[PDB]
Amino acid sequence: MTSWRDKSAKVQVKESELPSSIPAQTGLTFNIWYNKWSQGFAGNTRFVSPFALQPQLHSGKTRGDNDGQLFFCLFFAKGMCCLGPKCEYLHHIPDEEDIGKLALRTEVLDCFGREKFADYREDMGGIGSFRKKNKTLYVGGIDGALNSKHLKPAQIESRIRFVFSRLGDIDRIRYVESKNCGFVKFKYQANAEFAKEAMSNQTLLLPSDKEWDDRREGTGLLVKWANEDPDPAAQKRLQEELKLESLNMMVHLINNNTNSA
Amino acid sequence: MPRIKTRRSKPAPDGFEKIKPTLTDFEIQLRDAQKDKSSKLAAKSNEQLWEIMQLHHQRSRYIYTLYYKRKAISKDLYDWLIKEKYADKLLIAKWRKTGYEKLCCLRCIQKNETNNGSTCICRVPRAQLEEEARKKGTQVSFHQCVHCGCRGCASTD
Amino acid sequence: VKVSYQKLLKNYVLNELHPTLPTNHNKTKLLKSLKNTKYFQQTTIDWVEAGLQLCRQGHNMLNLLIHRKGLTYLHLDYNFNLKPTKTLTTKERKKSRLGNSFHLMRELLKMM
Amino acid sequence: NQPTNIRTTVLMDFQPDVCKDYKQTGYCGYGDSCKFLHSRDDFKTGWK
Amino acid sequence: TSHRPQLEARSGAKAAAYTPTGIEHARLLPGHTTLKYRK
Amino acid sequence: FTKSELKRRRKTRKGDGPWGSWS
Amino acid sequence: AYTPKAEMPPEHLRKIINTHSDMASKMYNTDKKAFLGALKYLPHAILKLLENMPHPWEQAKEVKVLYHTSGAITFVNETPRVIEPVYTAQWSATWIAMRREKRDRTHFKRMRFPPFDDDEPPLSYEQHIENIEPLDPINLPLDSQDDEYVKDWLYDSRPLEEDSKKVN
Amino acid sequence: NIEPQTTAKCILYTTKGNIAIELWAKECPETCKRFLSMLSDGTFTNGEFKELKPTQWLMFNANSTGEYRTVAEEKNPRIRFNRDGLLGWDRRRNTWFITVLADSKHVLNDCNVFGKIVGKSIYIFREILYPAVLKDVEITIPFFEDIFGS
Amino acid sequence: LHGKIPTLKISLIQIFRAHLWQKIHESIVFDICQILDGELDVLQIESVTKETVHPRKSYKMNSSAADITMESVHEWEVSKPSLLHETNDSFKGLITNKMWFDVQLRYGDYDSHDISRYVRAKFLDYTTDNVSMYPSPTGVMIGIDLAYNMYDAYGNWFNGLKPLIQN
Amino acid sequence: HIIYYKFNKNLGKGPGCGFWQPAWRVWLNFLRGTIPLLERYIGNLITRQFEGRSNE
RNA sequence: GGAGGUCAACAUCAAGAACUGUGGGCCUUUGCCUAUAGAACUUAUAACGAACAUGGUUCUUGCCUUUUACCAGAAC
RNA sequence: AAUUUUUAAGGUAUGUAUUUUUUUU
Ligand SMILES: [Mg+2]
Ligand SMILES: [Zn+2]
Ligand SMILES: [Zn+2]
Ligand SMILES: [Zn+2]
Ligand SMILES: [Zn+2]
Ligand SMILES: [Zn+2]
Repeated sequence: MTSWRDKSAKVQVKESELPSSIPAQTGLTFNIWYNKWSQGFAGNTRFVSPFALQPQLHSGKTRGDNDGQLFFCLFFAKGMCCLGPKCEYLHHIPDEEDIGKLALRTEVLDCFGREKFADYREDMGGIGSFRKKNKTLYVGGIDGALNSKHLKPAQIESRIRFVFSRLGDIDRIRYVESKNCGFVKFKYQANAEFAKEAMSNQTLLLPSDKEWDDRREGTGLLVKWANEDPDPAAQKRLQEELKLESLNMMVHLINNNTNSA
Repeated sequence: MPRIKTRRSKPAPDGFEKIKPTLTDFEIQLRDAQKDKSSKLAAKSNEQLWEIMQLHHQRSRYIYTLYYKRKAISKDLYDWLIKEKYADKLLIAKWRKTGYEKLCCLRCIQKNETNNGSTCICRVPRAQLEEEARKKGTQVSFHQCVHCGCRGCASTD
Repeated sequence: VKVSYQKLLKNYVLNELHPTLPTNHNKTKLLKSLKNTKYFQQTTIDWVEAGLQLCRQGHNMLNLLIHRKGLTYLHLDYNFNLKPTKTLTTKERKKSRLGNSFHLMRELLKMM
Repeated sequence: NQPTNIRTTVLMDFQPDVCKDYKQTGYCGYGDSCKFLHSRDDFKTGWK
Repeated sequence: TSHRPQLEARSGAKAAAYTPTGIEHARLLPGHTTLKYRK
Repeated sequence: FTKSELKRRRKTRKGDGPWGSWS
Repeated sequence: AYTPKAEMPPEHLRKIINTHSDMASKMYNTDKKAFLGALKYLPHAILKLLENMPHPWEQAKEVKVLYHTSGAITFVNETPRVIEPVYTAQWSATWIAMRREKRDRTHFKRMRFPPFDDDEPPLSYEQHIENIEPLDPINLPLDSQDDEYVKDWLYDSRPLEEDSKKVN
Repeated sequence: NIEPQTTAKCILYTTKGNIAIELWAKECPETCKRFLSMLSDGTFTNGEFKELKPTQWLMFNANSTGEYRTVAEEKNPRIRFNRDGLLGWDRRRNTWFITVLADSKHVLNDCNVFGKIVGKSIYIFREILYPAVLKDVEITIPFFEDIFGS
Repeated sequence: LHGKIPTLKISLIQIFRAHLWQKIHESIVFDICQILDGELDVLQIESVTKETVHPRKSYKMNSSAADITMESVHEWEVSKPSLLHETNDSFKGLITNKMWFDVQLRYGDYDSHDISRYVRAKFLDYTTDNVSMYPSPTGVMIGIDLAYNMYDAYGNWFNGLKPLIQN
Repeated sequence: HIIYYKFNKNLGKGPGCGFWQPAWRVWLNFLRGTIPLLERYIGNLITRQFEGRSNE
């Protein structure tokens, strides 16, 4: 409101600035068809995203609102959108008022209007399945934070809790020390997807702490969909949270029958 | 016939010198409209073309007004401006018709090409679209003709 | 030359002797059906410009087919000579065997 | 009398005809019949 | 031991298309387009 | 609607006709 | 219905075609399939292009084209027509120009083939060729008086276009 | 390979040797009337060769002809850097750009390319491989003699 | 090779194997370098220094670059360019400091031409071309037909050079 | 041959020529009949390139 | 309303020297006889084109390690 | 009294693995 409502989002990046196509010299010759560097061996293509957003600062009103297009600008989510007020998609972090209108179609396709696929993907990649509603996100490659290491999970946890916080709701967050993986569950489906695109290939710490200026260089961090929680602790809870939701969904379903008569 | 000064072409009639610089200011713009900036976005790529279609529209109105409004050029010179393709004859012929005076293009009135029905919403008066939007109170959704960039050819607006 | 006059006569006679007698209902032509759609649009232009344009067109077509097939070691120069850039293993060799459609087409563009 | 005005692009012949079995092994099955070179070269003091 | 050859139906149930993939053979080009009836 | 209403109304568009932007 | 096709600005085509020069973007995925799909028709575009060549008494012909809006191919859509006797006169007349100019100058140089090197990308029309004024064609002196009838309209591209009596 | 044609010729007499020059008048006439005029105006004479940029270019004669102002930019794609020793024009006021062996394409479209060196006297320029000075400037073949000394 | 003709291709790949073309070129350059290096006193030569040659220069037939470069104790009175065996020489035309030698090999055919015409045609061709980088506009182009065991040189000669390069 | 020895009669062996109408026609006709070849060939090559070859 | 359009659709263009419509008569409308109206375009040293290409199948051949690519005559 | 020129393929295999940021007990 005070942040998003009045403003029309400032253009994140000038047209001139946006990275060019043709990633540089992975291979001996460029392939015009598949845009890739053909002959030779790649040495990990992945890099840290030179761009990221400012959830409060860039968000604003746009032409998608007047149209009232449901779907969100993803190039906004990457903070890379060059259209800004002339973009035809919504710029902001999802709220429950906009989610409610999407709530019809959020099963077959994500918040950005990208159709889901049935089987997921080997490594749990970009978009999930329309078979399962997965609210749980996985973070990996904490080396995106780079070499600078933090004294305990407190630094990590709080940082992750801070960064993902702005991107929507949070049901819970668990970092693991033994394995460098932090599981994040937003309250809502749509929010989990918006965080995935926004936070992938990113760095960490504060704006100006330690090696931040050379931060751009590293491997970058994974943000992937997450497997079911195997421990019977949450496996009871996931199933218990399942049933209690199911009971809520019997009543409304006998209510529109109670309406039907 | 040809734009080029090929020896076959006839030297310009009398009144051409007075309007010659005014046309060239369109010409040197067009040379810069086609220079091929590299633009990644598909929404930008057609926005470049929208500069040509406009500069083509704007150069013909200039020749249209002089002769068919201000009557400021001879009919010899005008007939010579159509050969040399400084003006699009079939476009101007719509400008003389009733209802079509402010038209974009000959593509915007194509009945055939468009999927259902015809005639870009680009030809529909703003006064109306506001009203069918009024039923929904949504302040329409229309901005630019995908062929052109037009907003309201229809001659009321 | 007298041989030339004989050869030309031979061709002349073999045309006169077997005719062909065209196809009523052929009245449907490629371009006439092609201009009907949204996608093709019409204008004038100078001849040499259309020649240059078609050269660029052709070169892009053949590069996209070649690279599509996965052959980046074969290089089309701008005069439509298809040159290998490198020594090829047999698998390279068998995939880059390349038919008469591609080559005939390319030679035809070379004349143009 | 090759025509006066022509440029012919050199097209490199990159394929060597070296017989790959006789280059590696030093034995070729085909013998004196082999359609290829038989020339036998070896690398450059790689080993320590 | 050829044993059981190959059934047509499995080749007739393939999802290429009604026709083949759309390859145009040189012997399927229209020829002898008209029939001839007996008295 | 009325002719006067339209004639007055149009000049609102930024740039003459017809590429002039409404709003 | 059926309104005829709408002629356009050549500038539009030019921008299309030189835009599609460089494509590495994802936006071109359906404009590359159009390039491949267009390869089937290319040998016809070569036909129509090459049967409309200028002829020597022409400095330039301006011919209609029919282009794919993705810039995938460009067909020359005219067909040439000629009055048979007028055409024979033109070719015969140049003929005499050829013999007179062959006997005229002592050294006759001939163009090197190919004219342009393999690595030089084909030069654009609007930059290179468009600005220059054209060199004169062959014509023939043709006589001051005898030929007064034909001499005016002889070497025109289409010798008589606007004559109500002389031609359809 | 394909250069439109050399319509202007102005010989430079330096200390290190006599540098011939051929020019394209028609393709960039604005740059010509800055170049030749200052040779007629003599403001180039006694110029130190200033800044070499290895693999890039060498510079001299910095002062500006008109009102210490710029020049209308013009280019032709037929004229590119495929060679060493193309006379060139920097964005900064009235500055020659003399392309060294490395003849890069990136400084292209940073400059207005202007003229060549005659194939015979290119060797004298390669002697740069105590700056040179310009004693005397003769113009062998003028092109546009109107407005020149008039 | 003007055809396909595989048997000829195979014989000709035997005759040149283990980079014999390059080794002939390096071999002639080296012996010319020693012979010039022995005349430092007589011909008034400051230094004879053979350059660093691109690995492919030997068999690249479009462009060339000098191999051995020269420099004079003082200065040199050079002639017009002429053939190795021609006699009348007026040394008063040009004056230089550096000389260069190209050693250009060639493998001839039945239609090939005599070597002299090839050596002069390439000399004018390269030295007037903009692709080839030569140190100074005077030099000698030494050709050899490998197939015919024939040689010539078309250079700019100064007093004392022809009676060497002949011998 | 026919065009030369009618053209070059009384003058020269030289390169001067430029009566190109017969050859131009000959090539245009060759084109007239190789359009259906290249359309069938290239049609097959591309319809196989996108859609793969038949299994049967 | 006329003159036009390198505009479009539809119909037609190798047959007893070769087209249709109509009235009447025999048959009982096909078909036969008779009277009559109208026949644009293409045809006799034969044809829409004062022009001239390619492919397929089957025969007879020519090159000849086999297929492609080909030699050159015929019929369809 | 007049022929006629060239490119591919049957020869140097083929197959498997290999550059990855640590899915909650
Ligand atoms: Mg076999
Ligand atoms: Zn956006
Ligand atoms: Zn329009
Ligand atoms: Zn429109
Ligand atoms: Zn409009
Ligand atoms: Zn062997």
